[PDB]
Amino acid sequence: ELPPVASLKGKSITSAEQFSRADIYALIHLASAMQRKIDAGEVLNLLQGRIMTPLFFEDSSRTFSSFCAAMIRLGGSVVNFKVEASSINKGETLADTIRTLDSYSDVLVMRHPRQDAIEEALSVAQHPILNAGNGAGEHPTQALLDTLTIHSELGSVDGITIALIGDLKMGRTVHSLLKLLVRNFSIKCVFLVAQDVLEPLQHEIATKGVIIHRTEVMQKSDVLYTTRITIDAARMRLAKEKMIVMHPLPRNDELSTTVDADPRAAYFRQMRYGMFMRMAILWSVLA
Amino acid sequence: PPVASLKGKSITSAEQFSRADIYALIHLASAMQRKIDAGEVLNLLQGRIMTPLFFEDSSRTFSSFCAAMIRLGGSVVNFKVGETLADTIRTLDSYSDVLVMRHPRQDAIEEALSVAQHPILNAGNGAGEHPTQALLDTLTIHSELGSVDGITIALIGDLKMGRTVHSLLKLLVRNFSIKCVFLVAPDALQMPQDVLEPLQHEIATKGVIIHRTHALTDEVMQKSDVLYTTRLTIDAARMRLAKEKMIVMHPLPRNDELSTTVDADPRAAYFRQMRYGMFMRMAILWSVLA
Amino acid sequence: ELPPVASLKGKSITSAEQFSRADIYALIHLASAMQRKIDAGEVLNLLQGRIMTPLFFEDSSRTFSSFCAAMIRLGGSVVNFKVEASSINKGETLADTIRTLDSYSDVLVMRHPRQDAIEEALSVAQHPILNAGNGAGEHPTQALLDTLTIHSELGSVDGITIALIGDLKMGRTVHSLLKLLVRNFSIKCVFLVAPDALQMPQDVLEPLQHEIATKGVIIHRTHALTDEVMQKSDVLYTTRLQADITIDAARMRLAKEKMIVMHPLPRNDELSTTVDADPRAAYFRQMRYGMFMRMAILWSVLA
Repeated sequence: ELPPVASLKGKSITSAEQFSRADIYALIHLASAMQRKIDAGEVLNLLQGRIMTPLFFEDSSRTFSSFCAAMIRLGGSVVNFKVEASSINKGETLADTIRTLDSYSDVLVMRHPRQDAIEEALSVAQHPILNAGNGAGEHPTQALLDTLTIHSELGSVDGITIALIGDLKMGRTVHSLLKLLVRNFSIKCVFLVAQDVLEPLQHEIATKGVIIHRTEVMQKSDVLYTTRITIDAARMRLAKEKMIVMHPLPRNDELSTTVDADPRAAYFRQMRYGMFMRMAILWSVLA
Repeated sequence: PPVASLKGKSITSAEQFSRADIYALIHLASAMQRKIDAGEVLNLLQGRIMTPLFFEDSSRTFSSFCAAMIRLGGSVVNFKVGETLADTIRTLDSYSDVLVMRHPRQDAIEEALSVAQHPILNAGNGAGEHPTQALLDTLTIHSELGSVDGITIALIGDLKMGRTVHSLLKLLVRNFSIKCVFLVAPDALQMPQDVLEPLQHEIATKGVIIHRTHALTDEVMQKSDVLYTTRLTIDAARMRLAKEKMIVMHPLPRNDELSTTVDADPRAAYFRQMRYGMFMRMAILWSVLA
Repeated sequence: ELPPVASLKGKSITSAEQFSRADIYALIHLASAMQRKIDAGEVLNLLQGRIMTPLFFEDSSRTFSSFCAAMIRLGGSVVNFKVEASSINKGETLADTIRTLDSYSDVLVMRHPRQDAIEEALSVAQHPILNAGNGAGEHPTQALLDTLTIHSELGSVDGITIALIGDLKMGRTVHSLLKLLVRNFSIKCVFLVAPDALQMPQDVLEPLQHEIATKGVIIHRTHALTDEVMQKSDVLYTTRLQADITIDAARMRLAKEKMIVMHPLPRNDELSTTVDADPRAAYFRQMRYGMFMRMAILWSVLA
């Protein structure tokens, strides 16, 4: 019914590159099985007596709350550790902070801007660590929920035309999304609406025959993915019938509130797919 | 049994409740009290999530709502408060079963309602209302005094900005036959007209007596079944004027207006009032999410 | 199983002085039994429906988190009151705050930088309060879990030689630990390692004087970690400044084979990371013992 993904058991998750196609599909179907059960109004006790602790050294609305609700809806609990009210103010090191939370918890959810910080944490923690985002563009559960969103709303990820839109120079998190999409699925076409990112993919781009075009988008795209070239109701008049608009959030003026009523606006539903994908992930790690 | 009338509703105003609704809530609160005090566990809302969305500070309101959800077997996702209020609401709405919102602007409850898919419980909208505070106040009166109709109540303090007294006056005038209401306040902090005017017809019809005073007269002390003071003096000296069968209430927090000298008086119901509050909110939350 | 320690039923915990040796061993053994159950994977429901509210007016990592984790693993719940986001900002007194959380809660866990704030709290609270640290006064539950650590790691507390190291003046953990050990056990020798400015206060040492004399406990002050201290001590218990008293790998060459290094934590440079791979390094394991001791305590208070 809710079979854990075996390959993730006990694994720390820090990068989307750690997943095969087969993991990605298994997580998608597990998250869908989670949605069915939860929207039926039924309880899960799968992680009763298990603790997640968040270590957020940066702010998060979405990701922090999503992670907590996921754990709770699996029947688990959350220790509300706050970095700003911690013994870090008395000089405690990052390594000592990890060992501390590791003495009480079953899983840690870490958000820290620096990649070598999550790495130092991995070298001292006995329990799994899940990366909730860093400045290197590693946000693996965002990449997976985005992919679940496309799959669920359109029926499939293979075959799609997708526009990536916004800060695609310094937006390291979408560079990861592209890589997951390109390595695991058969994308028809990418638009980059605005070197080191596309080069590692050139092979699969050629092998799989993925058409690329930097910048017409409105008419051809199955997915308009934007980040904080404005999308509004007027521009949506040119979009196709079966398509979606996505945004990891938060947004500024690049995505008008005039889109919010459009049934193709998928960026609020996107957050709820996030809860279910994170349920799929937590259960799989801790089963 | 959950109060059916509240099922899946948001709670924004004292005005939405019938007399039957209130008593149903009360009888439900009192059953919950008895089971909690007998050590009975209630697993009524397992796997439901409340998110408190507090843009102003709170000790009671925040904590009672969290405590009430927990005592119903429910859970709480804490959320620390650049992005719009509507976008924030949708975010919390994407994982919660119920939102508890307190916000300094009066009309923000209404804006949140306009984008929220799940029920929102108004926990203070500016100078407007505090609905669940009025329900728990009335539960306090019923439990401590044994009846609500026929009481003489003094509402003391800042009646102008006090959301609690706005809601409490509204709840008692519409659904009960109170005998007398003292409004005890200096002219500039008196109960506004936008609260009193709409109640005029009910006051007239039920023969409610309304007296305004600028200070806590001996008459007020000597005739009230309930002294409900609010923040911006009652002390043990003044409590010597109180009747034997009566209570002192205050929604809290207090400063000087309610002295610590009163605290040990059997009639000081304002601490028990917080606990009635927890049981009332259990009744509310269960009713909404049944 | 896991019968509660009856003597703690309904009791606030303010001081290491309030316990008997029987209470101490019962708590230690209960915590060990909790550890076996949790590590076997059992899901406890002993405190289903019960609430702890943390009330921390100072920073914390271990004490806050272990108490929350202890309550959870007992099947209990936590209300996350934040002092910074509270009605204390609108004029509310400590006493009214206590009465507020007391109206909803089964147990309060209180840390406050004022030494007598805990007495004020107890004066108005109907429900139990556990002292998680009162200024430079005490940290009673730390002393309990430290003693569980010693017992579990060494197998005995009577007859040990223990060095208390660092800032003994302001160190609330060593205040509680010294009182707990001296009153209830037959300690052979206590080394008090600290420069004169930071030595163990007389308001701790003087009350224990009779007991030390009757039990023949040897008390020896030093300024540094001398060869003697290193060679004789079964426990090295070191603290942070709230002197050559630093423990590192090279200093550990003088340590005996059967001994442990402890630190209540957080640490600064007084306890080098070069010690961390040493099997005698017990200060991480000490945190996990702390969670199990707080489970023993919370259960015994609330059963």
